Amino acid sequence: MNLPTAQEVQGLMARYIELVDVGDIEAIVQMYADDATVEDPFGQPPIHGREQIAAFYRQGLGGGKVRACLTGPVRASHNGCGAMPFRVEMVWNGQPCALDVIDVMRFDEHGRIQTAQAYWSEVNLSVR
Amino acid sequence: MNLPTAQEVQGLMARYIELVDVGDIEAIVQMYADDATVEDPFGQPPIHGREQIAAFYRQGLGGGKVRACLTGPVRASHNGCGAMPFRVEMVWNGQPCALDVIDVMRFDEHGRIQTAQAYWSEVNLSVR
Repeated sequence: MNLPTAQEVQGLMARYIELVDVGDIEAIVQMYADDATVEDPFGQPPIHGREQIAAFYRQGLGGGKVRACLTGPVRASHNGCGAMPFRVEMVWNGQPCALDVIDVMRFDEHGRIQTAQAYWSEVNLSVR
Repeated sequence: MNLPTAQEVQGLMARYIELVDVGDIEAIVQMYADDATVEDPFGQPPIHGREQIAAFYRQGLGGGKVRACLTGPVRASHNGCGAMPFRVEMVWNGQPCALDVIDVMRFDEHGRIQTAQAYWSEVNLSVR
């Protein structure tokens, strides 16, 4: 793939959510370029590179029971970027929780994620 | 106000949508700092400053019948930023249209919008 088209960004972002939802860590890491950054939550310092990104996703998804689903359409650009709204379900002390998130991503000229920025704060959490 | 808190970002972003929805242009322009930028759609060159921003909103809302509403919660940060999903209804040739959008905004230390980035592409449009 080259720089993704708006159509392709929709596909890729949607794919990312599918991989979070099944909790496939190596497949998630494979979406990222070599030396990609992740800011999650946006406002924290970026993590760098596929090893740090893998560790991050292990700390998040290595329970195996997280679920994630789009809660509206991917909004894509013509310059290989997009933003999407989703909800993550997690169990955080035998208590179900939900977190509402918006990811902004920028893709490189090979279709890998170059930057990911996950917008959310503690009030987007619902312990329920 | 100072740099907005996550709570305050929610309020401000929500307010912005309310002002779009009633089509109040001077109130929208007053939310922006002096020398704020707007990228709408993200991928296009930024417009600069309160006069260009006013002209932009006039070209968008000076029919008076556009409507806008959040389609999920504002996701806020602890560094005066947030992102929100919304839908804009417009009539574009006597034909109702809807556009799905995600705005990312960064606020300054006075609570004014410093940058606004509106993520959307033509496939987020529905002529219906």
